[PDB]
Amino acid sequence: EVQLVESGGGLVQPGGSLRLSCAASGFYISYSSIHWVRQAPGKGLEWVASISPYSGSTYYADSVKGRFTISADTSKNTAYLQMNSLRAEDTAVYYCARQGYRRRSGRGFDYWGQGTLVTVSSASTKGPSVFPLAPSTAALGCLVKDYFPEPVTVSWNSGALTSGVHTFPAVLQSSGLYSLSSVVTVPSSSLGTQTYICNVNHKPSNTKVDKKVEPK
Amino acid sequence: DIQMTQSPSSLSASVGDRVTITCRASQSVSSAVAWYQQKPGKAPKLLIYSASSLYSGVPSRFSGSRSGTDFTLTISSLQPEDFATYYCQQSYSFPNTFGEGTKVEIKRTVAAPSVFIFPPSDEQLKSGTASVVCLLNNFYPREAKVQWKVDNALQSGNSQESVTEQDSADSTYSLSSTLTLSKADYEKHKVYACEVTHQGLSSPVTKSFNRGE
RNA sequence: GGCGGUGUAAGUGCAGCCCGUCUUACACCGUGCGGCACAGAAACACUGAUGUCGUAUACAGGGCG
Repeated sequence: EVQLVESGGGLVQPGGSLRLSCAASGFYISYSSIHWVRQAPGKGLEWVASISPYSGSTYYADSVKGRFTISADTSKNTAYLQMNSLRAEDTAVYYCARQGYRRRSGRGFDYWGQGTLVTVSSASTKGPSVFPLAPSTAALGCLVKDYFPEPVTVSWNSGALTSGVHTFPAVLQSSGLYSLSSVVTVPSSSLGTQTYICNVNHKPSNTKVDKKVEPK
Repeated sequence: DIQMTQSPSSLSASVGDRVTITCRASQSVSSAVAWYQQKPGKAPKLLIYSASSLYSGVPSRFSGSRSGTDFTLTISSLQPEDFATYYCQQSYSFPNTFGEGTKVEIKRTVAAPSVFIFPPSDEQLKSGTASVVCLLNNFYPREAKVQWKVDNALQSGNSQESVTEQDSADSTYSLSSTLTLSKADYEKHKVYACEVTHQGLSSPVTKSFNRGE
């Protein structure tokens, strides 16, 4: 019944500005506290900001005070986080969250948005090159090389191949660009009958590639 | 600013174990403490509210307790779907503060990696760089060591590794290692070897290829 | 309720007696303010009850055997 859909993430340079949105349904945001919570990659949860019902009182983490503004539009049932003067350390997945109803779940945050990624960096967007990892049960894969920023998505055979797939976390190269591999293991006999195509999408650069992986 | 000191920062437990996670508040937070469970790449999910009340739909094997400023999350018997990172949170005073997290992984029998090696593609060799890739598939425990040799010469500083999260269906890990070389260096040398040390192997295993096989 | 005002009575600075002041009781009249609990879709603010525990001028001495 309750949904929270976030948008507005992406890449900006240091000192830049973004506005995140959290569009709610199933409840009126006016009668709940709404919070923003962020998570830097590989790190823990960090509370960012909140707005109270009835008063409209707002509260901020020390690191963001003066730079971020949380707000709510009652007519659109949408909450917002205006982020100005962004820094590298603000890079994180940002979540909106509903603080629940007092008599039902105390002060626990019972519903969460899906998260939106914010990257603060001077490096330029670049789409990846995709190279096959030719079949060696057999292992095969794709190398997704030299892209910025995160993330890429990889599927196999347009989602029909999921078992045995391992898409590894990206590593940052010394060049400042990311690289990952996605592998899958299959029965060797299937190499003769099933075509294996890795589907790579790099939405931040609008690069989308399908690479057939064949025996060498 | 109220601190929430959470311990331990990680733990590995077997299916069926009772696990206890502790969060200490730097000062009184009354009972305004919540606990969350977070799976990789997902939003956190509320488990416990007001220190000790179970949120609707959460299994009875989860419970919370308060003694003064010490708060405890208990899983009475650990199930395989309980691997995650767990967080405490205080909502007594602004700014709100989360504990640092307890990553819970599932114990499992030792399993040696299955090792595969991939030469660079002809397409990449048109470009001036060569990437050689070594895959270590479905091993446990997580710790593993990869050394690269080019014509028996040990490589250093020209490789990077990345590890998956623990698999939900067999509780293993996989690891990929990528060796970066110039196109010219790759086309000159013949024998490319990945050497893997892991507790499931009594001595290191080598997988290799010869350029042009 | 607590506090204050006024009135009536009794007791009360002495070796003793008297007046006052002081205290207590009763009567009527004015009159609150906090802190902490609770609820309202509710951490603050806002609205509404009811409890509790607390609070507020440090002006008294004189007369006669």
